[PDB]
Amino acid sequence: PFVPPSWAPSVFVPLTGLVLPAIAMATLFVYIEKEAP
Amino acid sequence: WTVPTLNPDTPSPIFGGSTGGLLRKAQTEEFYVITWEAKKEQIFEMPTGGAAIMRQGPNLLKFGKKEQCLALTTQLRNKFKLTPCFYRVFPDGKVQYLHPADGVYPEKVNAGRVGANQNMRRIGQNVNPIKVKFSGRMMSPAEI
Amino acid sequence: GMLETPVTSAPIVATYLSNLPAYRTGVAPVLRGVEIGLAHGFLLAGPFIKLGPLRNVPETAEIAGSLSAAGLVLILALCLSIYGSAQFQPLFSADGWSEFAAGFLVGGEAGVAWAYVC
Amino acid sequence: WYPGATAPGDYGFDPLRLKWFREAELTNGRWAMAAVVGILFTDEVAVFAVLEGKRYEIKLKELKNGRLAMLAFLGFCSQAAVYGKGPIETLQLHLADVGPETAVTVAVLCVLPMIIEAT
Amino acid sequence: AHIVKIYDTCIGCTQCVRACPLDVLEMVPWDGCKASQMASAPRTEDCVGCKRCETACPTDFLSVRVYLGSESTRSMGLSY
Amino acid sequence: HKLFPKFSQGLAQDPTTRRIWYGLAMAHDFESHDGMTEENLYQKIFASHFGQLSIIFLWTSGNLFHVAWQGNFEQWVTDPVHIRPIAHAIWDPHFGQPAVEAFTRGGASGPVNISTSGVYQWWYTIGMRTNQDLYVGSVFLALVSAIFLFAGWLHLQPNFQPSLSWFKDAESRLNHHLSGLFGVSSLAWTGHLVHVAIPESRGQHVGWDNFLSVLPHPQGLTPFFTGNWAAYAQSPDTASHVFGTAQGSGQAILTFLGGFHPQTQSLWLTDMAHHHLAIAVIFIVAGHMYRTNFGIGHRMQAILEAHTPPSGSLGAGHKGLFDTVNNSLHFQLGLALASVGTITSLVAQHMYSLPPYAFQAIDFTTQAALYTHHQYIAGFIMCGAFAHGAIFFIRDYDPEQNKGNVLARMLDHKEALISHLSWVSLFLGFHTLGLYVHNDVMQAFGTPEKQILIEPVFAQWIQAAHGKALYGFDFLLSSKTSAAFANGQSLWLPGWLDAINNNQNSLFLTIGPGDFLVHHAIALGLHTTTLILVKGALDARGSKLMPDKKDFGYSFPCDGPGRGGTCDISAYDAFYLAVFWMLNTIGWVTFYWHWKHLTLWQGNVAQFDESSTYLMGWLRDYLWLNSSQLINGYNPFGMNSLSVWAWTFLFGHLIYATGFMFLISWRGYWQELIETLVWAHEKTPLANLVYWKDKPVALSIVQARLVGLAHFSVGYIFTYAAFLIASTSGRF
Ligand code: CLA
Ligand code: CLA
Ligand code: CLA
Ligand code: CLA
Ligand code: CLA
Ligand code: CLA
Ligand code: CLA
Ligand SMILES: CC1=C(/C=C/C(C)=C/C=C/C(C)=C/C=C/C=C(C)/C=C/C=C(C)/C=C/C2=C(C)CCCC2(C)C)C(C)(C)CCC1
Ligand code: SF4
Repeated sequence: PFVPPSWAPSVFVPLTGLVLPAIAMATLFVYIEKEAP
Repeated sequence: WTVPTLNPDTPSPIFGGSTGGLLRKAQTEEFYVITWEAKKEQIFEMPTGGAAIMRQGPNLLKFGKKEQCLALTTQLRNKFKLTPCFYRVFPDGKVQYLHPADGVYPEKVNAGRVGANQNMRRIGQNVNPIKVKFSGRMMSPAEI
Repeated sequence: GMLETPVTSAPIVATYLSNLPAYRTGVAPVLRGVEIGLAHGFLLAGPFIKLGPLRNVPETAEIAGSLSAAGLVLILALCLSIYGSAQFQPLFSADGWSEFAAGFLVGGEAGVAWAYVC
Repeated sequence: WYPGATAPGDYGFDPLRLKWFREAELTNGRWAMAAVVGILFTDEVAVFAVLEGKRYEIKLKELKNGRLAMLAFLGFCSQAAVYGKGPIETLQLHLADVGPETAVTVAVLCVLPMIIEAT
Repeated sequence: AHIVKIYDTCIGCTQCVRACPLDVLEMVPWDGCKASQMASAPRTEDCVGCKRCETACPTDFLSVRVYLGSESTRSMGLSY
Repeated sequence: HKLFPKFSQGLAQDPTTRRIWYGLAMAHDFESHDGMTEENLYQKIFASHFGQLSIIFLWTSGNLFHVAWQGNFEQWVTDPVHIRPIAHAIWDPHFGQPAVEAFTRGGASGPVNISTSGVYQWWYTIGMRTNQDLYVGSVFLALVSAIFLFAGWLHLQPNFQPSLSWFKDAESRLNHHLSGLFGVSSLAWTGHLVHVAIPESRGQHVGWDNFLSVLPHPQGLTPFFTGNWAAYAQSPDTASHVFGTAQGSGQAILTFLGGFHPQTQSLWLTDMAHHHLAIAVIFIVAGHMYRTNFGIGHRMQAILEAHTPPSGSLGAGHKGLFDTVNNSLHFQLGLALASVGTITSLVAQHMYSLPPYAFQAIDFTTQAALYTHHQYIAGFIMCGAFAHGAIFFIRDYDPEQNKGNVLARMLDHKEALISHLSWVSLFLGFHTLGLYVHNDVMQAFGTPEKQILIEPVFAQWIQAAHGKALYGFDFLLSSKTSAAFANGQSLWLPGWLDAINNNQNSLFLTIGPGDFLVHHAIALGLHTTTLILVKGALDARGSKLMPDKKDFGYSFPCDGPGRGGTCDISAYDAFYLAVFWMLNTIGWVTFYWHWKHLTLWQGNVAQFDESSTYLMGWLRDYLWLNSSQLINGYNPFGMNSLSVWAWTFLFGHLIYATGFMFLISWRGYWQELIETLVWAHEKTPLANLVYWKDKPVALSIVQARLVGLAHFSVGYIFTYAAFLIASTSGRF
């Protein structure tokens, strides 16, 4: 019970290619530009 | 000698307007205002680029950083034998006089100045960087 | 002093800049966003259709170009939102810029959908 | 929410570290309750934008049923994408007589309430 | 701010003071040298770290030293 | 001000874009954070080490999973001579149908990459036969990675943070790491070899189902407890053994044969078992040396205080070195990097020549890729060893604790050291370049019989001492009437002699005047890189141009234009200048390796022996000739499977060239350009409604050197990787 299905690159490659870089760069940008109290 | 005051209603030198003047730093953070009194009408060189005519009497320019006012001070002091003073102005309106902060120019000794940042030893008499490891920050051995 | 040029100090230039929707000073940030989005999505739908990778297949070039235009409008709205989250901590406020970014999202998707409905 | 747990329909569960988040929890819960009712009872642009804009420009049982329905909708999507059957068919195969992840996840989860106590 | 230090090998030649483009240094009364003058750095918050003072100092080794430190808007020489 | 970075408020009060880069760059330099003590230093380093372990095991589990799902391992093991090893499948929606057809090679459904990492050979030799086995291994190593990441998080917790005494305990750590981490791990790998990897090569499956009911030897443990240990060497594998099957097999589990298995052209599993067993016993015995809490044992400070010679020829000797190795992490890190870099060179040099894995050295692209991969890794690690040694001199070195010892006396004769390194570098450079230019003038003027061809008689003497009967010296292993020959002749020499007298492998290749000239160029590169690195380490405290260099730290830009100007005066900048010589030197050794092996693999070693003696022969017959199918990877007639390597070849040339921009042009030009950009943005209407939060400035001097060296190095690596993989795979 190990083999991931036949549709798996079509989701996982654009996920870590586009969605997680967008979320990660937005999150790191908001963390960089945050003011200290 | 007493600390002089900035007159904002001082006429400026004759100048057609450069692209190298003030920016949003003058509106948000600070800008500096230089003031001198001339003996005659005479052309000088603007530190931001270009030529300008100083008036006969009180003059007034405003610059972004401090080195621009030092460059114009050195020019007006070594070329025209003038005595300028430039201030620090904030968008609040707070006006901070300096140079000459004692009233006497810093290139000659004046009684009353307190010596700051004077290590009373040679540079070879500093400690090793092992002796200043694990303080609250990066330190150089010449700081102590 | 500042340099004088017809380009920076013309009255027709001043009236045109005061009439563009980023300047009116009294209209809502939602309205500014939807007008700017209706402009920019409608112009952005074009080159994806005409030069995209599916440009030579009939009936699907316009669909793929408008879909990529909608994706780029979504990316731009995310950029506006994170710019507001970084910059502000009526248009130049946190709530106002969030309203403006949501208006840009809505107006940009409407502009792409109207550039298709063509 | 566990025996011995401490705080940082609230129960003190915040492992990742507010009012916008509470409102988002309430609206994800409401739409998930409507979606779970629709999936159990299973077997336009500008007006929606105006209603959403009016909603944006504007009590324990609601978020209790909301969290239960969010877990239910995750259940529908998960055991539909894995089993390939509907909820009634998966329930019928469950009754009357990803596995490593489920087992690993449960044990790991338990190791987890234990670990917090340790630290 | 940059760390500017003056050491007791100073001979009060005033060369560093007339080399600084920022008015950071000044001459104070002293008794350690024949000139009865010593340099001092009371305004290191405006120091950019150009090291014209170090270039101007005649002593071997230097009597003025500039240790580049944490940057601000004044020490980076920004006009914007 | 701003929050990032949390470890430095001096950087957090920076209003520019310098803050982001310097927060990225000073993040893992824990000795210079705010409020850092020594216990906190060691604890965060311990947690980071756990993080490194978790990333390595996740990397290995990912390699296993992607092979097990998208490769052809079970099909490769049936005929590993004619089938190419698949790395992972390709999903690129930017492709076209010719590219999908081109990267769909076989036997695969869609587009694949063909692996050049040797993992199929390694996994097949250690006993993998099926995909499920690789799935179980991937799940196991992912669970191990999760355990190490959790253990880093756990040992950060305040009920689990170790004290400073636990980190500064050297005798316990050497006893546990020698006896357990080396010895017991090597013993357990011997157990894996004997129990699994040898019967899998005999054709018998020994998995977890039956490893308790299958005998490793037909008399188990009775020779081991009788002392009759030679009963495990009886009946070895025959010289007609088909690997992985039962035809031509034996019963032995621990032989000592020498040379190679005849089919696979690789080391014997029984010899590797015996090898790991012997070194396991030696490391377990060596792990009982130092004094823990049991009375017996050696005391390292006592050993160091004792080894001071008479007559004061080393002064105080090794006095006070224990408190300077123990208290400094940069000394320990430099020692570790020097050892691991030399061992990585050892791995590459011994794995091309003595290939361990079945059907390695018939996969020529795997041979070239693994050699070049560990040689460049070794070069970077050696440069880091010298870098952290210079950091040791600046930060950790106390001179009063070392008054008179070996470390102070090196600083005393640093000028003699740098002078004699300068001499050997100049000598090797003048005469190596002069001989190559001389032979080029001879080859240009049509007279090859005038060119200076010195014969490598010393290394040929050494090969004759090793048992190679080509050069006719005939002594010590090449003469049949020798004591060493006659004593080793009964047991391990008959395989070693056949393997060293075979001229169809990399075991002690035939050498000539080209090999002479290139080994001299290699010595030039080594001595020169050592010159820059030793000069940067020993002039790190200061020089006559700057006596107080220790007061500025390790990586400062310069000391200004005074005193004639002082550019690249820092020890970091000496490292920076030496990375170029590292890349040059490894480029020389891998050009040499690759061209001598391409001429071995094609069949005409005469081509290398003739053209290797002149640099036009280099440029014509290696670089111009072997890049004919590379640059034809795509063309206006079509494309094929080498188009990714042609694109990556041009990609590396581009990154190299972009690095030259940061290397040549310096800061103030770009600062003036950015100031005009700031003016333009603040004056442009309807774009000055958008304003930066961080003030844009040009990159600093040190950052510029780092970014230029980074682009330079990445382009260097990608260009030679694309050329080597594409030439070897396209022509074989
Ligand atoms: C860590 C080593 C590693 C590397 C370099 C790769 C590389 C790849 N994977 Mg694989 N993956 C791995 C481990 C790895 N994998 C493991 C151990 C599993 C089993 C859980 C998978 C399950 C998997 C699937 C189902 C698929 C891929 C696919 C791919 C390809 C496309 C990238 C992608 O979207 O994957 C996504 C990556 C994952 C799903 C696993 C990552 C999970 C770990 C815990 C994340 C680690 C993050 C890392 C430490 C830091 C990165 C973030 C940081 C830089 C900010 C690429 C060749 C796709 C493919 O085959 O294309 C043809 C694809 O469909 N991977
Ligand atoms: C690594 C991740 C990644 C992935 C999976 C893709 C995938 C794609 N790119 Mg590529 N691209 C990438 C990175 C990636 N890109 C990068 C880093 C660059 C710069 C070097 C490019 C530069 C580039 C260009 C110039 C073009 C593409 C195009 C494409 C499309 C291929 C052409 C086609 O036949 O589709 C058919 C295309 C469609 C059916 C329409 C595409 C619209 C998508 C599906 C919208 C996605 C919806 C989503 C909500 C958008 C926001 C996502 C965001 C929140 C993360 C395909 C979707 C082409 C394209 O965009 O086609 C229009 C194209 O012209 N790419
Ligand atoms: C038009 C340009 C273009 C683009 C955008 C792509 C995109 C891709 N190629 Mg394709 N390809 C192209 C042209 C392109 N290709 C060309 C011209 C060729 C030669 C013919 C190929 C030949 C080719 C092959 C042989 C393969 C690909 C593969 C891929 C996919 C990699 C998936 C991935 O791992 O994403 C994530 C990207 C990475 C992991 C690499 C980026 C590394 C980062 C930037 C390092 C720095 C990290 C740093 C910390 C920043 C982190 C950011 C943080 C915020 C998260 C991706 C979709 C691979 C594939 O299909 O796998 C599924 C694959 O095997 N391509
Ligand atoms: C720094 C970057 C780097 C990278 C990316 C590589 C990459 C590689 N190395 Mg190289 N290597 C490197 C540096 C590097 N190396 C250095 C610095 C050295 C000198 C130390 C080596 C020495 C070396 C050797 C000798 C070999 C490789 C091999 C390889 C290849 C196989 C992948 C692998 O290593 O499996 C991942 C490995 C592991 C996850 C660990 C293996 C198991 C360890 C050794 C022992 C486990 C003990 C166990 C846990 C104890 C249980 C006890 C019991 C009682 C319970 C891969 C190309 C192999 C190869 O070339 O194959 C074709 C190979 O044989 N490397
Ligand atoms: C006997 C029990 C024991 C064991 C097994 C370990 C094991 C370890 N400790 Mg140690 N430790 C111990 C007792 C032990 N420790 C004690 C008693 C103390 C207190 C005195 C410590 C104090 C301590 C500290 C402070 C640290 C460690 C660390 C480590 C890790 C070293 C890094 C590493 O993984 O490389 C493994 C090394 C090898 C596998 C040997 C390499 C041999 C050569 C170079 C490679 C060539 C072999 C072979 C040819 C390669 C084949 C390649 C393959 C792909 C084919 C390792 C897991 C470090 C760590 O990482 O923490 C997380 C660390 O910082 N320990
Ligand atoms: C055992 C391994 C090891 C460990 C634990 C350390 C630890 C340390 N090193 Mg050392 N060092 C090592 C090996 C190690 N190093 C090696 C192998 C080298 C040679 C490269 C060095 C050379 C070196 C230098 C010159 C310096 C250090 C410094 C440091 C300290 C701070 C690290 C930091 O903050 O930089 C953060 C790390 C970065 C910002 C990395 C930037 C990325 C680099 C440039 C590579 C970019 C290539 C890119 C990834 C490729 C992408 C390709 C694309 C197509 C995808 C820390 C004590 C510094 C120090 O002590 O200051 C006083 C320092 O100046 N190290
Ligand atoms: C082909 C390019 C090239 C060459 C030939 C050299 C040569 C040298 N480098 Mg340099 N270097 C280079 C590129 C090069 N480097 C690059 C790209 C970098 C990165 C910045 C460096 C950084 C660097 C550092 C940090 C160091 C060197 C050092 C050296 C010298 C080492 C000792 C030696 O072998 O000298 C042998 C002499 C030669 C190779 C010069 C040839 C002499 C000619 C042929 C004699 C005159 C011929 C003819 C009459 C000329 C007439 C012309 C007429 C107009 C006058 C050597 C002169 C080291 C050094 O200077 O030690 C003393 C040193 O420490 N280099
Ligand atoms: C800077 C510095 C540093 C570093 C250093 C380094 C980096 C080094 C390296 C080093 C090295 C890297 C070395 C090497 C060595 C080697 C050797 C020493 C070898 C030897 C060998 C032998 C002896 C062998 C022999 C033999 C043969 C040849 C054959 C037969 C067999 C036999 C075995 C007999 C430190 C940290 C300390 C700190 C201080 C500073
Ligand atoms: S560095 Fe520039 S500013 Fe600082 S003292 Fe020397 S001259 Fe004056």
